[PDB]
Parts: sequence; structure tokens; C-alpha cells
Amino acid sequence: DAKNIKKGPAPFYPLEDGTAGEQLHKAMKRYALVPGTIAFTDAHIEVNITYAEYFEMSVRLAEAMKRYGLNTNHRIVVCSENSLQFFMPVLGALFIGVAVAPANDIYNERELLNSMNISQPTVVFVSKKGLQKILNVQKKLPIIQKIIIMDSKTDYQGFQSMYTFVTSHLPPGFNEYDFVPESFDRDKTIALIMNSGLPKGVALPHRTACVRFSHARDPIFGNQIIPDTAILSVVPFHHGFGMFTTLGYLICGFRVVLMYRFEEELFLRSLQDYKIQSALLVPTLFSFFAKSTLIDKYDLSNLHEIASGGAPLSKEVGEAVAKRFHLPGIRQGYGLTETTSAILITPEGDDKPGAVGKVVPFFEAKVVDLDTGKTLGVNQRGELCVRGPMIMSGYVNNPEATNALIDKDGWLHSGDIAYWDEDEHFFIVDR
Ligand SMILES: Oc1csc(-c2nc3ccc(NC4=CC=C4)cc3s2)n1
Repeated sequence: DAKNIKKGPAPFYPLEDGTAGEQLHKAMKRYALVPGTIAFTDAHIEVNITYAEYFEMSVRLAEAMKRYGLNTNHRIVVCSENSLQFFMPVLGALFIGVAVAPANDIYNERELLNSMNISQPTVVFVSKKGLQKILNVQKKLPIIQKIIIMDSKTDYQGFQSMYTFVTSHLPPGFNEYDFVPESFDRDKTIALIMNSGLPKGVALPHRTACVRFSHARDPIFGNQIIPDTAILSVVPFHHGFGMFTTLGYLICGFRVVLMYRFEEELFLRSLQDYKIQSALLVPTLFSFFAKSTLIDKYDLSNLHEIASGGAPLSKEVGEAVAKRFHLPGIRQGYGLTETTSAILITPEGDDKPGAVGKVVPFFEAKVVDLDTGKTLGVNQRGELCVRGPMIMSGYVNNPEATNALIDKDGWLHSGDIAYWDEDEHFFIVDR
């Protein structure tokens, strides 16, 4: 110390001001003004929704929730499998500083109850197939006073859709392109309450999404903003890996192709036909594609990268997948729910097998001795600790669990074993 604290380089672009709502609003308004720019594509049903459509419905949902009465003292739950509609109430609530709690749509009723007992939402957005579970949770959590169906146009089984709800509360003359997103304190207004014994609520201020948005547009730590870039994401939107890659893709103006049910031929054909440049996989899908022999039958010449993951993958698995996809390697990244997003990212092209990446801008990371907490040195194995502005502000009504994890020095103890090498690539040791 000082040379055993690994530091992230400066951001290519300075850190934008304003809330996460404001930066999303600003970027998506610009993309909305180009007709036909695609935001999301559902691979199963083949429908595209454009930035204009997405911007206007999100702005309308923002103003409708504001006029309903929701403010920074309220939370919503968005409970739905990955869908064209998922990010509409997410964006609307961020535009007005209402915290959003994504609800694992393959939670059973009990997992659902505990998730929402922590987040205490006033309004629930849910897909049709989640409705009866929400209703049963409402019997035990009557703070849920309003339930809105996401994947309907008309009312559904007595409940308003997002479209009928918006119509009920927009003022006459509402103009989507005059709407101004709320300004408020970036550090103290919670953007997301993510789920991590029993899961905890992880409160993430807007600031931490604003920092992710720096990483997402970064030419080294994210993606170059280039027109007609398309992503294939098969990662759940309600978990932090899918939440904050997708928001970053929206701020980049990318086309986000989604699948909520993995199928081998549909995935490969979607890579081919949508000329996908980046594909996102959960760890166990890497093992799957290590076994796949169909990859050669598809034109994947546009494929530039495959990114992971919660994980970390084995070095052997990542090398086998990379070979099959005729790529030089896998672009890994590492983070926890409590760090918002990845705080260790494989730099563009700076690719190394088994490595999880380097420290991201605004962060620092070290490896401490498992017995003493002392800062270790190159290739020394110990506990990974990270410090930076994407760390959560704490667990929700659980300051004891918060303090076990983050000291007064603001260092986050990942509970993972790690080491960094000569060129400062981090590796995670599997326990
Ligand atoms: O558990 C948990 C919560 S958040 C999270 C991750 N976020 C990212 C983001 C990017 C990435 N890889 C970049 C994308 C170009 C390489 C890997 C990961 S892993 N994991």
C-alpha cells in the first residue's frame, strides 16, 4: 500500500449530473425522435417496440403515477417475466423518484410475500400470469391498494391495464414531449430495491445507476454507442445483472432482443437473424453451450462478444464456449446485488481466460488476508473487498446485516476469495 489497492481508470466520459430518471429520459427522448429505432424485440412473438413508443408510454406512466399520488415516500413492485412491457413502469417510476422493487416472477407465493413485505409497495404492476399470486399476497399485505396488469390493453379480470390506468389520470392536454422528469437528491432518493437465509432488500440510490450509466457507454468498460447495435439478453430483468445491463442498453439506444424461455434453436437463430453483436448468458447456459453442436449451422459473423454473468465461469467452460462461437474469449464481469452492477469488468479486447476483469472507473478493490484483514499483494489469495459509488446504501430495515458487510471505511467485504495478477486482472477462487 499504496500499490496493492487496485484503482479503476478515469471514465472516458465525465460522470453526468442529474438523477437516473433524468439521464434515461434525456437519452430516450433523443432516440424517440428517430422513427423506427427499436428498443425491445420479443423473440418468441417477434414484435418490436420502438423508442418513441417506449418513451411516450413511460412518460405517460410517470405523470399518471405522480397524479395518482406516488412520490419518493412510495414504492412500486414490478412483478413479471421478461417482456416488452417490463421496463415501462420501471422507467416511469424512475422519472418521478418512486423506488422500484422487481419481484422474481418464479418466486412462489411465500418467496413473493417475503420480498414484498420488505419493499412494502403501494401499487403493484403484474403480468396476467402473476395476478393470482399478487392477489394472495395482497390478502396479507393490504398496503397493496392498486394492482395494474402489464400485458393487456383493455382492463383484465376487473383490474386496469397500464393503458387504462394512464388514461384515468393524465390531465387533459398532456404532452409527452413537454413532460419534465422530477429533480431530487441523487444520493438519498432510492431508485431500486433489489433482492439478495431469507433474502434482504437492497436499497440502491439513483447515484449508483448514474455510475453504471457511465460504465455502460464507456468504450473500454461498456459498449461503444454505434447505431443499429443489437443485444440478445436471456438474463432475468428482476435480478441486478439483467436490471442494469438493460438500463445501460437503453441509455445507449440499443435494440434489446429478449427471450423469457431458453430454446437452443430459437437462441441461435435469433443471434443469426437479428445480427446480434452481444449475447448475455446466465452461468448455467455456458455449460449448455459448451455441449451444443448446432452453432456451426448458423451465420454468427456479426457476433462480437458473449458476456457473463453471476457465476464466475470455469476457465475450461469459457474457453470451450469461446471456441464454439469463434470468439477470442468471454467478456466476464463480477458484482453483487449490493454493488448495483459489475465492479470488475473485462475491458474491451483486454481479454484473459479465467479472469473476471479489472476494477471499473470510480472504484477501488483489494484482496485482504483471511486472518488479519491486511492488504495482500500480487497473486496473493485472500478476500476481495471493493469501494466505490455503486455500493448500496444498505439493507432495508436491517442495519445489523448492513454493518457486517460494510465497515466505516466504506469497504465492501464480498465474501469471495480472489487475487489479481501482473497486469491487474482479478480472478475469483471457487470455494
Ligand atoms: O450478482 C450480480 C449483481 S449484478 C451483476 C453483474 N453485472 C454485470 C454487468 C456486466 C457484466 N459484464 C460486462 C458486460 C460487458 C462485460 C457482468 C456483470 S455481473 N451480478
